[PDB]
Amino acid sequence: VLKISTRKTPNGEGSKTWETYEMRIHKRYIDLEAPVQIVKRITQITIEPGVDVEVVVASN
Amino acid sequence: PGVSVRDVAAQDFINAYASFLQRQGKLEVPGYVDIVKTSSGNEMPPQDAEGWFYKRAASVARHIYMRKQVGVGKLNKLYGGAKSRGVRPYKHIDASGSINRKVLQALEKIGIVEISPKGGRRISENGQRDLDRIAAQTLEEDE
Amino acid sequence: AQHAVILDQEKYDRILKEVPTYRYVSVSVLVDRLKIGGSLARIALRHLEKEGIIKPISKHSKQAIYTRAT
Amino acid sequence: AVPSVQTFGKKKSATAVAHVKAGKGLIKVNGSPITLVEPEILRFKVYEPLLLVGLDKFSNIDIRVRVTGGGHVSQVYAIRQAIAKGLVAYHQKYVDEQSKNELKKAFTSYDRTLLIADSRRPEPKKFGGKGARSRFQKSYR
Amino acid sequence: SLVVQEQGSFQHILRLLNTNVDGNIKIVYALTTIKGVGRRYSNLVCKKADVDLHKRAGELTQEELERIVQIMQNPTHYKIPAWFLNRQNDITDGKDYHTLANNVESKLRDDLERLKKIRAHRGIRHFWGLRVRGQHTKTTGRRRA
Amino acid sequence: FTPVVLATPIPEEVQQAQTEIKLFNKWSFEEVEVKDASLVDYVQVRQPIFVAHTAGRYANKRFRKAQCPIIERLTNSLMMNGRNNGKKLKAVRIIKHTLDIINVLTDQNPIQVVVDAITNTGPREDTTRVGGGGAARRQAVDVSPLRRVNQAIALLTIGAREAAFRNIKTIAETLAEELINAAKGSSTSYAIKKKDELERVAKSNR
Amino acid sequence: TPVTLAKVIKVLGRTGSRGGVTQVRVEFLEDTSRTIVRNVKGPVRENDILVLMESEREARRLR
Amino acid sequence: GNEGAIRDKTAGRRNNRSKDVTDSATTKKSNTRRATDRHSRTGKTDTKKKVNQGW
Amino acid sequence: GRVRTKTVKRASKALIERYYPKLTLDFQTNKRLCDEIATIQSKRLRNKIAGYTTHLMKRIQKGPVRG
Amino acid sequence: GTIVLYAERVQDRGLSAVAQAESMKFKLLNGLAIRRAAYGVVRYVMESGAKGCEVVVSGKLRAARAKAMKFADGFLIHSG
RNA sequence: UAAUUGCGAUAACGAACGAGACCUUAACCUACUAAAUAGUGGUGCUAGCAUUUGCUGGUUAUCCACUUCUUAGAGGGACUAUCGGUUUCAAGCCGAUGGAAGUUUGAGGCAAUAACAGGUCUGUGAUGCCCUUAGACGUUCUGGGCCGCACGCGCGCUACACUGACGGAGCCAGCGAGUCUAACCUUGGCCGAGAGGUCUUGGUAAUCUUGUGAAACUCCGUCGUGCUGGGGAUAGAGCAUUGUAAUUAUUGCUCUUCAACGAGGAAUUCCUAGUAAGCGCAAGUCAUCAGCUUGCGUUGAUUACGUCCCUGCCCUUUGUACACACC
Ligand SMILES: [Mg+2]
Ligand SMILES: [Mg+2]
Ligand SMILES: [Mg+2]
Ligand SMILES: [Mg+2]
Ligand SMILES: [Mg+2]
Ligand SMILES: [Mg+2]
Ligand SMILES: [Mg+2]
Ligand SMILES: [Mg+2]
Ligand SMILES: [Mg+2]
Ligand SMILES: [Mg+2]
Ligand SMILES: [Mg+2]
Ligand SMILES: [Mg+2]
Ligand SMILES: [Mg+2]
Ligand SMILES: [Mg+2]
Ligand SMILES: [Mg+2]
Ligand SMILES: [Mg+2]
Ligand SMILES: [Mg+2]
Ligand SMILES: [Mg+2]
Ligand SMILES: [Mg+2]
Ligand SMILES: [Mg+2]
Repeated sequence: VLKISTRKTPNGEGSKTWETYEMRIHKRYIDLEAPVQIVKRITQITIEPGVDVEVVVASN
Repeated sequence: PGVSVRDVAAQDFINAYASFLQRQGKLEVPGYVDIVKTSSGNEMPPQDAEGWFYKRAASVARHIYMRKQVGVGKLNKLYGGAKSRGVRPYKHIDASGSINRKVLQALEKIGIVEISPKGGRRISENGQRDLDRIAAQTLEEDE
Repeated sequence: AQHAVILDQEKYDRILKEVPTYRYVSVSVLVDRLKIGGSLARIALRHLEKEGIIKPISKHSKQAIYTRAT
Repeated sequence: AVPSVQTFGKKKSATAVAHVKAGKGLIKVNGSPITLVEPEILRFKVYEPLLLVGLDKFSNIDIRVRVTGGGHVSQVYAIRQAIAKGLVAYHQKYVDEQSKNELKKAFTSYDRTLLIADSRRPEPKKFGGKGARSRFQKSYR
Repeated sequence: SLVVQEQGSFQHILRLLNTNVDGNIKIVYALTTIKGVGRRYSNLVCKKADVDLHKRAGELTQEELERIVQIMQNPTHYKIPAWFLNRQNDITDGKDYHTLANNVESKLRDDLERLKKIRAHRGIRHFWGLRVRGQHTKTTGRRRA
Repeated sequence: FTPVVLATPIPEEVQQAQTEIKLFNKWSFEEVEVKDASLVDYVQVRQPIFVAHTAGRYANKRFRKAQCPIIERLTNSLMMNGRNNGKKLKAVRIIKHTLDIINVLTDQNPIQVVVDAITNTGPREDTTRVGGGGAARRQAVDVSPLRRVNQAIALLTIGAREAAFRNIKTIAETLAEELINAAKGSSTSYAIKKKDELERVAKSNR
Repeated sequence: TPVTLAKVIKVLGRTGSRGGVTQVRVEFLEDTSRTIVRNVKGPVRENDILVLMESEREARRLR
Repeated sequence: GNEGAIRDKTAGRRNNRSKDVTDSATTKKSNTRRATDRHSRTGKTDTKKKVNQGW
Repeated sequence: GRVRTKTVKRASKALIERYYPKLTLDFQTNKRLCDEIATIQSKRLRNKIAGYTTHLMKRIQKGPVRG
Repeated sequence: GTIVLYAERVQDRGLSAVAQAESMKFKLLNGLAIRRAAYGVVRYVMESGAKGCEVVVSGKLRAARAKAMKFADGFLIHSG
């Protein structure tokens, strides 16, 4: 959870009110043992605006 | 029965092992000891004067016996308390790396510790040995 | 500076003859008998325990407690 | 394997995990006798369930506990908890209901929340003070 | 540690390094009434002079007392480091001193004067009776002088 | 009592006094009775305890404060004046010492002596400021049992604290001292004096 | 000195402009069958026992 | 320069310390105008046509 | 204070009006009823409601309730 | 080539805050009587079948002293 | 009732905004779906102590199984439930039991209509008008200044010690944050009294720093009521770090110097439970500088659970020649 805590006021007068915004980052990972074809088939599709997909290979 | 050091209270053990290293003679004490302070977060030297370097060795041993590996950096943090910044608020402060790095070096020469891979210092096999023996000694003082 | 700080022979003797009838003995008690500063009072405690008069019922630092032997 | 149950306890953010398997009556915390466990002035807090329910009872079992989190009092109230919960879990699956229920009766009738974790939890601070309720000093003029 | 006895050996109050020292005080701290010897300096000096710290200032054999000074006024020969010392790198002979007793007064004097004499702002600042380590002088320090 | 031994072993005096009676640091809860009617209800004693620590939820309701074991109320009250807020381990120990000390003097369940000094120092009646037109006299009142216990706990522990301040007697002795003298009010105790004076003035305006 | 014990049999409410004071009707135990209304200083519920330092004198309001 | 600065008597703490303090040092907020906040100074005025022509 | 808003008290009325057979002195089953027989957007609001349609039912069994 | 733009009409601009604010802008900047401007915005939004809608105009129009208005219609909620 | 929250009375009946609902976080799941970036038991390989099987560890894969502890998806759970007391036996309030939980469950987010000549043109390439515009009020470069000290006022930090200071020893959190076209978070090894230095190293992170071994705290000692070893202002002399730059001393270390302060007049602030208070930490700022803040966890009370006395506000009634509304 990314907090940002700012005074509400552009200037300085007033009782000092504070207001924290937050951005929630959800991360996930699924391990697959598969041939070459399905990997590409399954990564070009299943795309989605707002979801970040990353595919690493290898045991290291 | 059969024994560990974990079977023995900290002060009983460490003061027992302290006396031991003392009662022994085999050591390697720096020599700046007696003029030195143990942390800049401190105010006076140790009051044990002659000795105390045995207390930390015995303590340092036991700490490393109790776990995988530990470096000077960890023990500098372990050992250092709050420093009065005079009129400014207390901050935690790390202790002295010289005391500890030389405690680690001395214990190794005496073969109670060894330069573990991954980093730091692991208890030695011959440390497991002797420590479990004096722990066994101290439980016996209450037979 | 108001005296309690050394051992003036009569003192030692006072400490051996007077500690009976002490149902309670501790640092603060030894000081309160117009003598001994906390330091040599603490030394006295260990040494009156060398044998008799005082029985160790309490443990530790900050607080001692003793009773007449029986 | 033998008969074995694992249980836990919490107080503030301490969480004490027990493993109560069938054995010859040991009681160890992290890796030391339950007779050590200092903060010391509290030691009888963790002996407590043992004496509450009869110092025998443990002859058929082994108990190990590992606490992480919380602090030097939190961890005591957590470990005693998981200990007594572990005793009642074991009878629950292995001994018998009366035995178990007798055991809950003992703990509760005494209780310092031995079987039941305390919901008390830190309240969030809010701007305008160093605490949750406390407020910064003001002046008017 | 022990119950001791002693005859009339120890004397209350003893004089050394040109100043007076209370006898019925632990010798480490008893020494500190001397200017230029703080707790650390005293502690180490006694250790070096092979004296029993457990002792009062009053006990101390005159030979011990003689040693305790000797080291105080030549800390470098008796292997006290130098970072331990209140006047490394003089500024004239550039040696390393530890200035003691009635003498720290003259050196504070000397140093204050060297600044003023050379007209350096710090010195001017001293001559004016102001704060010189650059602290804010609006609100703080108003009784004083 | 039949000793029982298992793998990692429990000490005899621990096995002993425990499984048998459920008594204090090692002091009897049995006997120990409240010599003043009332106060029974607002002085605990039974169910008995090992030490005066407890994750107790005595706050969230008006009177349940009373169900707290009186000894632990006594200790709770030791831990104040800013520098010592929290610090129950500090406090608990002081009590353990105090009770030991008290026992040395004049025998008696030391926990009973505590009971006595409480009962003995709570103002039977008191005073409150009543308007009555600027110049406000002092209308007398009888005071609650609860307020009688509270006040007595506070009175005791405060006098001990100040007596303890700036002097060689340790905090545990002054506490014990106050208690002892207050167990049968010897007017040389800070608490009694105030109790006696508080009832002096209440009486003086009825 | 005579003591005089009276058990609180009813809670009447608060008086005293501040409001710290509580009116209450009590009943003696040593010879019951007679009741008096008193003003308490601390917190109070039913069945508690006031040590009336003197026995015959009740109040009403408080300013 | 600096030479003047140390030489200048009539300077440093001692000389101030021995001077009485102005009373402006212990004054007030001064405020000046605040209970005239609502009484517009501009002398001007909108008019009902121009406001109606706008809103 | 636990005084129930009108939305809750109103919905109980409406339910007890037209499903009095079914509905019982028991909240737990009154709960389940409210799902099958009414649409409510939050578990909390439904619980709130069913707990009070229960209350109203419990005292109906002992004389009428106006409304 | 590694970046690509596509236009898209919007399904009824009538339910779009941003579209309708920009309408007021273009309404007023084109010389429309404030009330005419805001109502037409309100009534066209409603006519696109909104549940409700509200227009505030704040600032100075022709008179020196600044003012404000609320032009609302239909149903709105304001919290949670 | 926290609430124009409801009951009830009733020329009203039935509704909508705001309140509530809703949302976020903290609490409960041995029920669900799982996990070598979390962890348990077993098994090997293995060290120590005992030896009678035991006890305590090592081994980012030597294999097998599991999901209690951790993580976060989907559900479930509480509705002041059951019982009782009280009450116009109405809304409700009170106690007892059960319960993870029964003070709006605890703490927040959001929040109608309306008012103020509240503050902000010094956040904005938001802006009207006025001013200025080449000897500039544009801009940039060098240097100084915002820190200047008879003194008044406010938020604070550290303290007046023995529930303590000091010295050894025990030794436990939670919220966080970190380096690409860069030099951020730093374990480990050496050197150094320290501050720090140096050689390497892991980490774009549940993977490494980090179990952030934090501080109060706990234990054993020294000191022993003495402005003392409480207190650490002021000042001298030296060593280093950030930076192009440290003088008016950025900060860090070391020795020395060792002030006021002995609980604070009139006054005045804040607060009801994991709260007050004590205690430290991460984050913001940040090249370097926290005695500040935003949060976090640790230790953990006393006393109310009431009222209208003070003070502040709200509501009725009532007066008005006010309506630009007592400025
Ligand atoms: Mg530490
Ligand atoms: Mg330490
Ligand atoms: Mg000196
Ligand atoms: Mg300053
Ligand atoms: Mg402090
Ligand atoms: Mg709404
Ligand atoms: Mg809301
Ligand atoms: Mg699970
Ligand atoms: Mg209950
Ligand atoms: Mg204005
Ligand atoms: Mg602006
Ligand atoms: Mg400024
Ligand atoms: Mg402020
Ligand atoms: Mg300490
Ligand atoms: Mg060097
Ligand atoms: Mg790399
Ligand atoms: Mg001093
Ligand atoms: Mg100091
Ligand atoms: Mg910072
Ligand atoms: Mg700031």
